[PDB]
Amino acid sequence: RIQETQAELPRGSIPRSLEVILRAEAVESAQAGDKCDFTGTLIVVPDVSKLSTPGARAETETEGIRGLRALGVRDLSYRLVFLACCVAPTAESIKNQMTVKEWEKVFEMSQDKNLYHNLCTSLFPTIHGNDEVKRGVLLMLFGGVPKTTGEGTSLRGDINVCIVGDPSTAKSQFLKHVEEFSPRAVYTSGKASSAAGLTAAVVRDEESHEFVIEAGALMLADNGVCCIDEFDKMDVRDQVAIHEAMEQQTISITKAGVKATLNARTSILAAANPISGHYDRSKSLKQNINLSAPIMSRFDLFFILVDECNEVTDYAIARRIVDLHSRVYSLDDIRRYLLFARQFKPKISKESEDFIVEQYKHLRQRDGSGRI
Amino acid sequence: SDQVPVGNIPRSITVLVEGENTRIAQPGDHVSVTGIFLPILRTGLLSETYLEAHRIVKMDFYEKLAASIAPEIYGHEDVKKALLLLLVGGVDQSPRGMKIRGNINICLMGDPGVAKSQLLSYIDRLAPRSQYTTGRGSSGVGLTAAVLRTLEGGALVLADQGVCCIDEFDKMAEADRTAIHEVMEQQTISIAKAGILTTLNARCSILAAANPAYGRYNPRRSLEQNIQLPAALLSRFDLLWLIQDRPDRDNDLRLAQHITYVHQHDMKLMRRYIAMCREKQPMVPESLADYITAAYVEMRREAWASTYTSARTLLAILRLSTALARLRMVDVVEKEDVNEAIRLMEMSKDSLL
Amino acid sequence: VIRTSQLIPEMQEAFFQCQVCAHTTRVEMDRGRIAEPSVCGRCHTTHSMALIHNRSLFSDKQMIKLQESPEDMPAGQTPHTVILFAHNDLVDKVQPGDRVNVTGIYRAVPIRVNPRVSNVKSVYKTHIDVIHYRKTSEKRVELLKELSRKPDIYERLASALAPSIYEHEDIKKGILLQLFGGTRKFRAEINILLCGDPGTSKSQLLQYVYNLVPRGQYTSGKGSSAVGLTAYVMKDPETRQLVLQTGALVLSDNGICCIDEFDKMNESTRSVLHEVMEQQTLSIAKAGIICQLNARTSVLAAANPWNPKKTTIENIQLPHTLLSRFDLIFLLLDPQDEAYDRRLAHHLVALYYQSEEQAEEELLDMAVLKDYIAYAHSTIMPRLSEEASQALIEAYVDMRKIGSSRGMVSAYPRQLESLIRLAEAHAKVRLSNKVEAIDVEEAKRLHREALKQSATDPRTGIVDISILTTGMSATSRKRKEELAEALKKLILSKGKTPALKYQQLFEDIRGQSDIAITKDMFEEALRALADDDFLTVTGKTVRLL
DNA sequence: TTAGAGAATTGGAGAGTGTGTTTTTTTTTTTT
DNA sequence: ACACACTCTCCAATTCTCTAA
Ligand SMILES: [Zn+2]
Repeated sequence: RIQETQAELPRGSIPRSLEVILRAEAVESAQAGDKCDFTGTLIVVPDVSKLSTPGARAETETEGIRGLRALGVRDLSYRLVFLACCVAPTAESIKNQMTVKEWEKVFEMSQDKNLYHNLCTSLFPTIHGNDEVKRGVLLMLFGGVPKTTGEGTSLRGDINVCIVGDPSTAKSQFLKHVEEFSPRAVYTSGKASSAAGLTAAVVRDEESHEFVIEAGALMLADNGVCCIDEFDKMDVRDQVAIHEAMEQQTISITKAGVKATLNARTSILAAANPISGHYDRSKSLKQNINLSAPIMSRFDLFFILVDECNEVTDYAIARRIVDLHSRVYSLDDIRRYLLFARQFKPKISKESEDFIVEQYKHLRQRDGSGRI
Repeated sequence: SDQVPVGNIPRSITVLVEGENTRIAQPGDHVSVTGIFLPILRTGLLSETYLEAHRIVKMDFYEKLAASIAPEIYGHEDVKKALLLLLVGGVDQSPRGMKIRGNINICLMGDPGVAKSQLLSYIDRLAPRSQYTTGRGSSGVGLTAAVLRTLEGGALVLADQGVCCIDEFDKMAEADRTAIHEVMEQQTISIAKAGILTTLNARCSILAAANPAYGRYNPRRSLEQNIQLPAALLSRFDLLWLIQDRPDRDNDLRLAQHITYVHQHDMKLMRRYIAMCREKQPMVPESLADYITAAYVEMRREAWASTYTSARTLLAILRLSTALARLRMVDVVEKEDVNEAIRLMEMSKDSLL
Repeated sequence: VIRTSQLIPEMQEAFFQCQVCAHTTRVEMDRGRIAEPSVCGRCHTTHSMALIHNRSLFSDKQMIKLQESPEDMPAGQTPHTVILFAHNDLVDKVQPGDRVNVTGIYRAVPIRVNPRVSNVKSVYKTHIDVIHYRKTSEKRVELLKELSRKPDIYERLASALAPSIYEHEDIKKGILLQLFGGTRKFRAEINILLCGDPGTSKSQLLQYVYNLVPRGQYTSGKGSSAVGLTAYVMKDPETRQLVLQTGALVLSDNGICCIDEFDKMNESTRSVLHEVMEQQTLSIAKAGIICQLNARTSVLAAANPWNPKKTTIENIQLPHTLLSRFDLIFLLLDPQDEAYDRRLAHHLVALYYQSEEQAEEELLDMAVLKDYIAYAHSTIMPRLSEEASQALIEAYVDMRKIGSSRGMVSAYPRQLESLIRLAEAHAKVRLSNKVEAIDVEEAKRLHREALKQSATDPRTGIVDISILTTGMSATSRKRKEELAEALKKLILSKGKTPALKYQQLFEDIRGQSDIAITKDMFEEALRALADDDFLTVTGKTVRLL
């Protein structure tokens, strides 16, 4: 069943709808919510319930036609249907899509010097300062290899990143910018716009007064990136559910009529406000923010953003803004290169183990001397 | 209903009207029918019946008229005049769509058990076209129309070219408040038969009766704190009156003597007077407009110095003065009409204290 | 009109083909009866001819339902209805709710007792067979060019709005600038908020401007409203199939949406409104439907609590997350001025004698203003100048400097966007393809006036930006902090005890304070000290950490 | 050569038979 | 009580054959 698209509906009118019929190789190529162009013919279909045949009988403010032998003393009526012969939207895949130009570009990128900074500049050209944040958020896109232990338990792949800052400054820009760049990503907030919110919920379906699930933001963001704004202010119901979703990458439900396990495999980038709006530069992050220790311990990286009214900096920011309004690598190069890079699965070397265990031991004894 | 034997449900009969007998009967009307009683043709031995109809048969002046309203009730002299002008009405000005409506609307705030029920029922009985309802949302049909298995009913609908009275207004729900709000603005309503957006006339004036949230009215608190309807719709009424009363030996003895006497042992002229006098639509000259301007700005100066005054106040003054001009057999408003309206709206505050 | 059916196809000429030998024949048909062949004339085999549905010839029909209009009814009765059939050319010319005059043939038909049986009832059904129905430029460009070249055109166009309102000129200018808007990354359109007492003329003003723009919409934040702000899915009353109902915000895309009783909308409505105003799109995921919709709409809202001791956001219900999105905010209340009342009453008296001698002139100016706006919107794109760039940078620097005396922030990029949008709109009002210092100085004037009225702390007479970014004066913040420190000192002075009674602490504080501290203030201080890991509140007992 | 009467085969006009056919109480989740 | 599907019968139309006009 299809409906008039938002562009066609004449003002004040109710939408019209039509029944479309698909056959053979075209079947199950369109899902509810999709917008597509169909090619075919308009046809007329009779009321089959009032015809009679040697094989099967008839079943039984307008009138139909009369006077056919097969119709007896009943009357026959028609309706309109559209028979569509075609429908279209309105590892090997990389080898198929990349021409020699794309291969040369990813090779040049692989051989590039200070590629890290070049990609930071290319992906975040509008941003000023704050290189550490740019390096951190850039690494999140490359993820980490997931592993399954022999007894069947599994080890987490995605990293999670958190940014805290004053409402006047940069933290919102990163979220909306990476969301505009990235494929298959979701933007939302702790003050969510639906009954489901950040994780699945149960609703009663009035077609049977039967209980069914409804997806939250972290279910839809499966196999993608999730951006959450104003994370310091969030519902308790979701906050408990997030404990499992952050590490186990799954959601579990057990209520009347519904019992299920749902996937939530996602990289989260969270943005939050400190208490009293401006960050107290004299105090730790843990004193400044609203989050509890169990949630806070989940993230792999943390960053702080806070303003001060330096005249030259303000003047430079203003000139940048007005100049932008007055007007190395493209985003598609970054996309193609990122999809190329994510096929590698590097191992750790034997010698790297000694450095890793040493650094962790150094960190642990430092913590013990003045938790990790 | 009075013919039904004790503890029973009333019955009904189908009547078929044909030929020159059509269009006589109406819904809700008393009738006497002559006919033949017959069984219905099939297309068991038990069969339905109906009545085949052969004939259907249906079953000065200002002070005098003011004193004629509710003479059973002592005092309340100017309240009776306010109700008189509620029945007479003002004028719909209709200047090219910049509408000012003529219907008066008022509300009475009563202490527990006070005499307002007698006055209310007197106006209900007196008025040539009117209806009554109560805000508790009883098991019957509501303020608006309803559906059964065609559309029917509704107190707001059944009073149309007349006045409708609401009792215990303070117990209304949000549905009731929104319905009253819509009637006050558009004087029409909507009820969905089967999802279709049907709409229906409700042209009548409204009279409201309300009681404080707890006990007697408290003069140390505002009327909004006492009665607790929202101020937006509560301030629509042209006049507000607090009906407060308390014991006294002689007045209680007089009342008791009257009640025990009653237990132991011309409306046609009034209707004709309001019929002939309401033909008038008196205008105002520019001199009266200037006079009203001066009076209104002085009144608002005192109002803020002593606020409640707004454009609604000016339109109320216009309505009551034009209504009095209609009560006279005169083609225009005059100074005395404005002065009468001014003292009536002014003195109404005294009832709250 | 009440309801209109889907389009119905109707037979005209049947096409018959022989199964045995493929011979074909056509049958012109007789008042609904088809003369089916008994035998194929070519091959002489009986009962071998078949009707080919999609080779037959068809026509269009539609069924329309109509009701008597409310004016001509008997008092207190419900209305009557009739059914109309319209063929060929006329088959789609009316929609529900509007009103028509119709001419037709009054037909009558018998009806069958059941679909199988051939008996008919003795009382017929009637309908109307429709025949006709009726519903009840270089010169303009040159006039617009001359009018735009006239001086004080900005004031004149603003003055043309809402003639019933005699004094609120700068508010009219703001509304005019919203109607003109910026031009196309960043949100180019403008959002405005009106605040103050109920019963003021703001709702009339919304209804006035709603009637000026083609893509306009109007609704209320109350649940009783006629159309919702939220999109949803429901069953069609006719077919009982699902239909997707988009909300007013989506329908008003590239248009103006007027919202009334904005202050008392619920939290879910606030959330979806926040999403729409930030992202300019709306997201849906229900009943198998998953999609994203364009919802780039201009919001104009009217809100309510007056109390001069507190700023607007301190009086009304809504959060700073939403209030900080409007480009300008205005407050409407009575001035307690004798001359203002005299002029208002005089204007009202003039309106009482309102007459065609000036109503026609106002109507003509309204039509010309619609043409002016449509022309300007159709072609004009203001672009930056060096003078405007310097003035805008200086305005941002002024706002940063205003905070420097207090050692604090008092400007951020969103304020500069509001100035740019207002300057572009003012440039477009002048029909200028350049935004220039003329626009920026007026934008600064409007922004400064709006800041003065919206963001002044009445406790000091000074604009406090933290009101607009946190919901309270800095006075409240200082008082809360001082209360928390006093509470901490009181607990420490009794620190030999591990648990202190809630009521005793309230009485101690209230016995030592000059302010009459409330239960909410005391509990907010306790919550602050709990977030600081100094104490835990266990019911009626406060315990130390 | 053209046409009518007596005998044989076959189509279908017609009859008979069998069968079908809004309005109330209680639970569960999440909104308040 | 009022419609399909099926089965079955008897009456007389169409052609063969022999004969007269
Ligand atoms: Zn054939």
